[PDB]
Order: sequence, then C-alpha cells, then structure tokens
Amino acid sequence: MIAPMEKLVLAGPKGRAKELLQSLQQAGVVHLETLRPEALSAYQLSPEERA
Amino acid sequence: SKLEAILSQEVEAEIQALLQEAEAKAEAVKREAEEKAKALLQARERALEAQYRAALRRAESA
Repeated sequence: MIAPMEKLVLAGPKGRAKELLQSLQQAGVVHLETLRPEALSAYQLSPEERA
Repeated sequence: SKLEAILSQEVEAEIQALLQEAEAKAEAVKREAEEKAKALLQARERALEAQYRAALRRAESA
C-alpha cells in the first residue's frame, strides 16, 4: 500500500527560513516543490550566499 | 495572525532602529552647523570690539 503522502506548507522569516530548512534537512523525510506562479517572486537567493 | 505579528513586530523594530539611526544622523548634521553659527557670531563680536577700541583711540587722538 502506497503511503497517502500529505502536503506540508510552511512560512515565516528568512533567517528562520535558513534555520528551519537546516532543521528540516537534518531530519530528511520531506520532498520539495517549486510553488512559483501565485503572488510571490521566484526567490533569487542572495549575492553573498551565491558566492 | 500569529506569524503576521512575528514578521511585523520584528522587522518593524528593525525599521524603527533605522529611523533612530536617521535621527542621530540629522542631529549630527545640526550640531556642527550650530557650532559654526556660534563661532561666526563670536568672531563678528570680536571684530566689532576691536573696531570700537580703534574708534576710541582715534577719538582720543583727535
């Protein structure tokens, strides 16, 4: 039996975004999604984080 | 909501610290201008007092 595979939506601030993505990536049991077209930007990340 | 309160409170306090920085900058602009104004007034008063002393010496010579 294939698992029912629920959806997980999160939000918040961006220093907390990097920190919660760290804490979500340490317990790595989640798949990702683009979530572009509605009401938000494509998130060009940062220049210093790109370096 | 709760996350609205978090985001608004935190980065609005950041904006408030930015406004405090701007007001400190404006105060540092005004301070040196007041210093130059009072120094100009004192130099003008000194030149006037030297002028009046020279006028008194001229009156004494006459």
